[PDB]
Amino acid sequence: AGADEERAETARLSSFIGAIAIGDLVKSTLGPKGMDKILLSSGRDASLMVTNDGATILKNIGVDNPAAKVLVDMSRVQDDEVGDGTTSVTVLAAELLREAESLIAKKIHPQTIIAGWREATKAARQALLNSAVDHGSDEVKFRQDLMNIAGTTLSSKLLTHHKDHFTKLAVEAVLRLKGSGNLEAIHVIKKLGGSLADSYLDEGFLLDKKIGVNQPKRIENAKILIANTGMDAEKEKMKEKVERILKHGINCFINRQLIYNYPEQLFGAAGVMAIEHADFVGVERLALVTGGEIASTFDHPELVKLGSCKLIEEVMIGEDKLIHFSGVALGEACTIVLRGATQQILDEAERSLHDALCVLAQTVKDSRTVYGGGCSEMLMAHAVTQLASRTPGKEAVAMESYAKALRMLPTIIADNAGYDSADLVAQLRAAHSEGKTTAGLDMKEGTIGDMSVLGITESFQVKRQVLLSAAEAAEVILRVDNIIKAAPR
Amino acid sequence: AGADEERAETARLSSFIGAIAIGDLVKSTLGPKGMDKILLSSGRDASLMVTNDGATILKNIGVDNPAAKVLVDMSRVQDDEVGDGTTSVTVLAAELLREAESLIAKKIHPQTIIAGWREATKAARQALLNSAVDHGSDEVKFRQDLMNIAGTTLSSKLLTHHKDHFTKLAVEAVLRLKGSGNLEAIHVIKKLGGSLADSYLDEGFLLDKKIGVNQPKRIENAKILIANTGMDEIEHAEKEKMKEKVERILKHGINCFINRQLIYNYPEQLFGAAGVMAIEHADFVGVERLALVTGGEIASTFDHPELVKLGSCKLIEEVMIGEDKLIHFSGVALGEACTIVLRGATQQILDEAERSLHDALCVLAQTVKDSRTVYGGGCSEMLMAHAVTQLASRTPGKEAVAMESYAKALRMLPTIIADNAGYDSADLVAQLRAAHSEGKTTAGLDMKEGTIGDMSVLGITESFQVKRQVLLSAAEAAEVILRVDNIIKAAPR
Amino acid sequence: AGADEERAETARLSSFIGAIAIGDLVKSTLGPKGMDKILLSSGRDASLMVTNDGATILKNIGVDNPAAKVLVDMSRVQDDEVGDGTTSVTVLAAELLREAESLIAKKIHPQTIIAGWREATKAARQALLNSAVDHGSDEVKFRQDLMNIAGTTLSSKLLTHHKDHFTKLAVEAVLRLKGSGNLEAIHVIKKLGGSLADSYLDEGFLLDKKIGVNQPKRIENAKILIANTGMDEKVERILKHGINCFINRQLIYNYPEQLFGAAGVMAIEHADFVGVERLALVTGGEIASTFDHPELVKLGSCKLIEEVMIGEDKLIHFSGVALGEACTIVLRGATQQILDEAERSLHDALCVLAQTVKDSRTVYGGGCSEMLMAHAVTQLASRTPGKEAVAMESYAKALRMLPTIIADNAGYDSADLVAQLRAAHSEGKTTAGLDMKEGTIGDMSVLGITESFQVKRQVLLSAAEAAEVILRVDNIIKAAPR
Amino acid sequence: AGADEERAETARLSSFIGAIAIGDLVKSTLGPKGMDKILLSSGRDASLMVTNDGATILKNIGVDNPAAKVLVDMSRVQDDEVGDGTTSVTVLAAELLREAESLIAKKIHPQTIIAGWREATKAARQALLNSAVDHGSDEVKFRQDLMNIAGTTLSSKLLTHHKDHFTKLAVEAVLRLKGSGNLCTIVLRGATQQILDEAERSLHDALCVLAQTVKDSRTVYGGGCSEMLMAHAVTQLASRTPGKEAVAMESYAKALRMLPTIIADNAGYDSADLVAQLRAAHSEGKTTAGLDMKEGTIGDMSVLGITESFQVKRQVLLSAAEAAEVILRVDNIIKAAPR
Repeated sequence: AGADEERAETARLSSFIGAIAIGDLVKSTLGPKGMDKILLSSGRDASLMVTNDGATILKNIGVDNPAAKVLVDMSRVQDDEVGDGTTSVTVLAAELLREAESLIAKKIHPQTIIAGWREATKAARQALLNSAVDHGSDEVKFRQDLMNIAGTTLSSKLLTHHKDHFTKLAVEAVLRLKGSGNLEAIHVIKKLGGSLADSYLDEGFLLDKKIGVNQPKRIENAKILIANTGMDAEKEKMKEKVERILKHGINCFINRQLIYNYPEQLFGAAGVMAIEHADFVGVERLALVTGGEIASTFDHPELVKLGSCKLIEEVMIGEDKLIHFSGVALGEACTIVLRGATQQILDEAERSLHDALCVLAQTVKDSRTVYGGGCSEMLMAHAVTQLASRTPGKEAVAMESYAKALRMLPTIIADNAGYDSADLVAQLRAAHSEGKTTAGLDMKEGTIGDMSVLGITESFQVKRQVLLSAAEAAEVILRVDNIIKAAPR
Repeated sequence: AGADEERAETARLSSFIGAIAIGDLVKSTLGPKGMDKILLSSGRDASLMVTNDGATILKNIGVDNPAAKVLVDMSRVQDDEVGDGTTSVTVLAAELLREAESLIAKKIHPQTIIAGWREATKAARQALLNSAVDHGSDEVKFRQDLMNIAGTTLSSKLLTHHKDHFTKLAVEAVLRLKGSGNLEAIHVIKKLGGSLADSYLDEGFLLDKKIGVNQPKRIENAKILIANTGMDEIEHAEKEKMKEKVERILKHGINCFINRQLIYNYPEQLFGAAGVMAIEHADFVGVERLALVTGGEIASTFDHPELVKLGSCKLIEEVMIGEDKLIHFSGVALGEACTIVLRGATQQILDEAERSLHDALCVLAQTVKDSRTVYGGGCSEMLMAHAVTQLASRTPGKEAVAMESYAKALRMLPTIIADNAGYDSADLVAQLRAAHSEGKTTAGLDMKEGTIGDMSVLGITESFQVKRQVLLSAAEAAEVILRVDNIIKAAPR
Repeated sequence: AGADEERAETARLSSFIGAIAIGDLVKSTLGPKGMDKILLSSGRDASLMVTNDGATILKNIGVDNPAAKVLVDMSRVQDDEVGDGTTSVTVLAAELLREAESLIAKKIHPQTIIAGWREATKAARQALLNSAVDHGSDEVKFRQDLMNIAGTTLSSKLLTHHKDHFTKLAVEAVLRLKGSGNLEAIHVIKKLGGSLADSYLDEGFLLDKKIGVNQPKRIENAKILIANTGMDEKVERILKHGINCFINRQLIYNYPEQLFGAAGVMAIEHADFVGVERLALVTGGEIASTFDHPELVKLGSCKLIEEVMIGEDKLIHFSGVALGEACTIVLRGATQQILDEAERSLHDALCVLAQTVKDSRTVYGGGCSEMLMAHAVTQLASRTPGKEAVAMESYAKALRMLPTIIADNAGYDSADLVAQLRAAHSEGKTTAGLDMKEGTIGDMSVLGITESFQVKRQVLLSAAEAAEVILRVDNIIKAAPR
Repeated sequence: AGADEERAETARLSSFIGAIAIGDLVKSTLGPKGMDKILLSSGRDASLMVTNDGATILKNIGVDNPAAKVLVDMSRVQDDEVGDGTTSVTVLAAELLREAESLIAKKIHPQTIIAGWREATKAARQALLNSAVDHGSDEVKFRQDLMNIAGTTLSSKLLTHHKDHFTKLAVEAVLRLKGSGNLCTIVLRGATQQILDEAERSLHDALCVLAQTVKDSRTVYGGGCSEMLMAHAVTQLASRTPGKEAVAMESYAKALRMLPTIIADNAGYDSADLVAQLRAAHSEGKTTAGLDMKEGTIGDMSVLGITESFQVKRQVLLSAAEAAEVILRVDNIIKAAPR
């Protein structure tokens, strides 16, 4: 075992230290004034690596004994099925830990303070609910689809000089997949070969493989075959495969594993295009697209198999050969595909398309967003301060401490702008109090202005996940009983 | 230089340390201000686990060299006879060891001390189950059906602001469950909006699942099918799996199919045309209880229908719950098994109700079996303390010495309840003892008040087994530690 | 390593330390309220072993350089010709050494002090002089066989609620074990089925194995064959012998198995070697080699061998045996922690009872022998010559501690007990002794506690006689390499 | 430590120290009250062993670095022709070394002193005449067959209480051994191993003494009677010889005095009270009178019947001078290159 045993105030402190270290590095990364960062490390890194996105660097390395790594791990789940935009979820969570020093003065027990979280719901819910922020997102929508939040996600990243346009393309992908929950079957690739727009949109799925030097280049009214088992007396295997194949009219074969050489000669003459070691992730997503099939042994063809017969072909779009799957009857799942100029910046586009894709799917379906530039946060602060006075006995302590926390956010945005935040903090406060949700910190202005004109909106999901996760972590470690061994691993 | 052997006083200490280590962690769990805790481990442990229940976490891990794992193992037999109540059995065992420091100055004989346990054989029979306390817990009971023990188990959870009313309902469910076939038949769900009352009772089982958009709205004279295995010549075989399902199905009159896992697409089309309602990926916890409810079935392969399946036949439908529509299973022949649905007042988790469901009836099965109870909130505890003082005096010489020390132990329990409250502990002890001394069994510790109050009004009462089984548990593993005094030799320095 | 060099004062001290260390552990063990203990070691030891019987743990372990193991080794000789009842032999010998401190003060000739050992024969008289005990034990004894001393060995042990019946069974084992066949061939095991009797007695040797489902039910005028080499020609000369049963210690070849069934011969697969070695003594033996082994080279006793269902499982019984030296008992029981401990008691019971029959004498237990013994010896130190007397009087006060230990483990006050105890014994009642349940003094005979006369004789012969050599020795015991 | 190489004053000491170390264990062996002594060893040794006879235990093992094992080896050849009585050859040989402390102060040729051994031949002849020898014997002999010297050999042994009886038994064995043949089976009681075979070698000594008693035709009074008489006469002898002869004469004579002292002490009576009375009776002319240990004084040895074989006394006298003589003449036992 390891047996590192935590005692009262020396338990709370480890959580406290982890939060402060993360906040300074992540703070400069936010929005339009976001910045790239580089890292050099001990062990096997041997050099300085630069990642604009905070989440990618945190998972790669677990530097020291206090455990902040687990808090870090959670952000990815957010990133794959929602996620990023700007990194603020970690920052807000960290700031709530500072107040705990104040809490020892209270000196009862942390759990009584925990009442703040029920009220975190009441104070915050009013805050998200202070309204405007979201235009409404009617459904698909002609121009509100983008030139908003995806563009800002890109803003912290340099590729935005010509990649603002790439971001615009991504919303089209989310609109066609709306309904039945969210994200499944979305993938993106980039091709070396320049164009001003830097992109091509495929109505189907993009795969990078070829059967061999021989085989028909284009297939029509294609049938798709997926096998759980590889192709690998021998002639009898050859004979079974040919007999079943001709009747179906099979135009393409996709198998997720190693493929045997004998069938390959047959596929070329037959007029059937096969793919060696096709990636499973593409196949499962593809299956929703083609209606799928139950993949068994060679008995698999015809009815137990369901293929989509619109158009499959391998297309030279520039340099590297790719295969285009097109014509999804289901309509539920689609891809996108990207082009470039042949630059380091282009590979960065790959980095941010994922960033763009996740935000919009959630933005459209949740039917909510918040005003950026701290508009939502200052307004939230004004509403919460009166709330503490309103609440009774056990209610009126937890909520009050939470309320002053919101004050710091306006201050952080003003400084990164460069203007004096002291003037800024209450000049800002007066505008939110007045009733303009659209008003907030304008970094470009240097004072306060209209956020809505700017076009910065934050996904409603990015804001709820951050606030709930912020202190749940704080309360769990202090409580910890009979800790066992050590190290997250 | 190795051996790992130790001298008289030191040997006693290794056992002594184990009791103190466990007591502080279990300490936070007790009473209304109880806390949830997390653990991390290496070596066939996946991730952090948090267990509200003290017994579950102790069973899973053999943490270190000191002896205490066997002490821990015993609590499970207790969590069979009755259950968790509120964890406290482990705490009492630990305090037994503190006096031992005093015992060095006892100046007589440690083996002689062992005779106290012999005394305890007839002492766990005296103070325990032979004192005053309440007049309650025989079958049914109208006024004291609840407004009792559910509230104390519930006390550890802060939701008790409205939750205590929720706990009131729980015994009505227990009364119907009494009979043959111990326990597993109860399910509960929470809702996102509602009234001051905060909860409703439904005649049948509550579920939030649907086969698909298509299928008949309602079924009568319903037959229920439960399958362990999912629905998920070979090309023809799919047609045949489809054929076996319909052939067996039509003769029975199959009204509803419930499967605990993923369901194959081919059957779905069949069920819609047939007029059969099925549930995809229904969770296991609802299923085991439902089986007890219907009359059971043997869940095997597709042969599962007809005789091997027993199905109740009143009404299965999706219906009326205030804001959310759920599928109601009702009119079951057993009647032993029934459901308290509840609805949510609206606080963050409110998933609390699912945990409280389990809490409500397991304790109660023993309630009919014991025909007896005690008053919770430490009411019994101060009363026993005042009463046990007399008991030590009753037994002469050797017999009294083990018994009086035990009596002062009861004093701490009132204090621990006070401690989680946030009120000053010293004040609490004075006020508490006088009320009990007077002769009023109902009076107890009111934590919100900070003083003593009527326990019955809040509720909190304890089942008779929870109070007789626990002391025996306290005396577990502790006895193996010091009844035998032999650890061997010394080889200088 | 050579011979360890110690002289005068220092040499004596090493002997002195060994006796005190052993006495404290053995002390809690004695009597009805004795204690079970657990020991942990390293190297060739697995985990924890618990033995109520003091002799078993001492034989197993020779932990360190100081002298004591040869003394310990001797107790086994004591067991063969009695040894047990309850452990007490080690305790009395140890207290002998405390007096040696007073010896330096005498400052003359420690060897003349040895003459006190001459007085040891008087001790053999006097220690047991203290009033009459028993006198019959004719041989076999239909009623006087048990229901006294065996129970006492068991009383310390937890199992006594039903065990006392099992102990009773053990005398039967001793009766067949009398004479000089050596102390060998006694086999005991426990079984899962439950009954009030809690045990069974078999006239022969028990083995738990079967050839296979096919084969005859029983054999008569049986011939027994044991082979060293595995089965992995047989029928033609097997028929000649008339072979009724074959026992092999290892894996058995399948082909002969079909043949044995038709012939009418029952064979045993993977028979344990330990059972086999004893069996050879039993049947006159044979010489085991290759398949040439049958006929005259093989000797087989011919009573009858059969397989009998005990009640819960199938067992095979070997009985008769012309030679007669070796016999077996098969035990079974109610199924308790207490049943497992039945193993503890039979080993103890066989030896206690075996000497009960040929000892001719027993003593009153519960400290009765010890208090009275103290009273008689005190008068004599004054009567005997000076220095030998000095050793003799000190020895007398040693007996005092035993009364104190028995009362103390019962939870009653040791001080009060000593005063009242001595007056009873002093008066002249042989029967009166310490009643732990009572907390005072009472009649030992009603309890039924008695001790074998020789258990008492070799606790003191080792303390005495041999102790002539203790001061004499100078350099003691170790190992026995490889 | 740091490489040992001892010379003159401390080199002499190593021979000296070996003799004193051996003497303490063996001294208790002599006289009617003696110590049985048992030894247990490591490496192919199984149990504690008991051997009263000093000579064999020394033969069995070579315990330490100082020289003495070769001296020890020699005592066995003594055993072959006579052997025991009591083990006095090793202690008396060692006895001569204590006096050497006096010699350093003498500071005049230690070597001249050594020549005394040559003159010990004169001392050996002195011992004859002095010895106090009886008549009797009469071949076979109904009552004087034993309860004598064997008893003396065994007096020392603790087991004298029971054993003096079986010492008596051994002369019966010697009576059957007489007649045309020179030098049946007897069973003893003991511990267990090879060391038990020590008894065969150790009791070799008892058989021979008795055998000599039947064909010696001569024996001497036991219980120390022989020793005091010889002592009174030898004092005269130094005075009776020329000064070169006399120095090795007179020193040898006082050695005899210690034997009376050891005999009386083990009895249980004051050691020196006995010395006064003992000398007076021998001086008078009664060869029969000697040390009566149970009495604590002096008495008639003949009534006791205790007698020592003429051969035991004859050979010891010759053997003591020859064994002691070689040690002074020879170096320190080492040198000659390659270690």
